[PDB]
Amino acid sequence: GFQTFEGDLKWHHHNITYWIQNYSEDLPRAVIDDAFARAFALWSAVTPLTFTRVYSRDADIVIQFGVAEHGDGYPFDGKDGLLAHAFPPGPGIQGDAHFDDDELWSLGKGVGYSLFLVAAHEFGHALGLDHSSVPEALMYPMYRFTEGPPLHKDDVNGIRHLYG
Ligand SMILES: CC(C)ON(CC(=O)NO)S(=O)(=O)c1ccc(-c2ccccc2)cc1
Ligand SMILES: [Ca+2]
Ligand SMILES: [Ca+2]
Ligand SMILES: [Ca+2]
Ligand SMILES: [Zn+2]
Ligand SMILES: [Zn+2]
Repeated sequence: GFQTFEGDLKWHHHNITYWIQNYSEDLPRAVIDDAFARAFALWSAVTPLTFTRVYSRDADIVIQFGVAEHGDGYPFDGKDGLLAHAFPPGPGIQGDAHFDDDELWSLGKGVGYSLFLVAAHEFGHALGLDHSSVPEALMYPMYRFTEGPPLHKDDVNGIRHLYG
């Protein structure tokens, strides 16, 4: 099921930093900060990594909301289709996570895509996980809203392969 990028790219330090460069107007700023914090929390529990929010361009994981072509040669596409993308660990753009703000970001059952759930998937990519072929798993490449615990055995096995 689980996959890794073709060098098995991974962080080589334990104290990962992240910077929320900008915000969507879809949700209050404090709701967005907490959504991202909760998504890191899923991953910190199961690895030796910690995640510390910083306010610097030197952060490992830089998080941005953007539309269409937005500075990395991999353009977004308006509403629906692509929701977000992230790059495997390494310097600069690597490890960064981008969210399509042409999408409607929400939490809970209803309109839009759960920022928490999408961020959890994207942060998986930013730690080194590729897509899983196990349909029950967070890294399986289909968004489904759920209230249940996001991590699957396959996700934890994968992240253990990289940091365990
Ligand atoms: C299918 C793939 C070509 O496209 N994705 C880009 C990507 O890989 N982002 O990581 S996506 O934006 O549509 C997408 C699809 C599913 C999810 C996802 C899956 C499970 C839970 C939450 C989100 C996130 C983005
Ligand atoms: Ca980075
Ligand atoms: Ca889109
Ligand atoms: Ca939006
Ligand atoms: Zn991008
Ligand atoms: Zn993905």
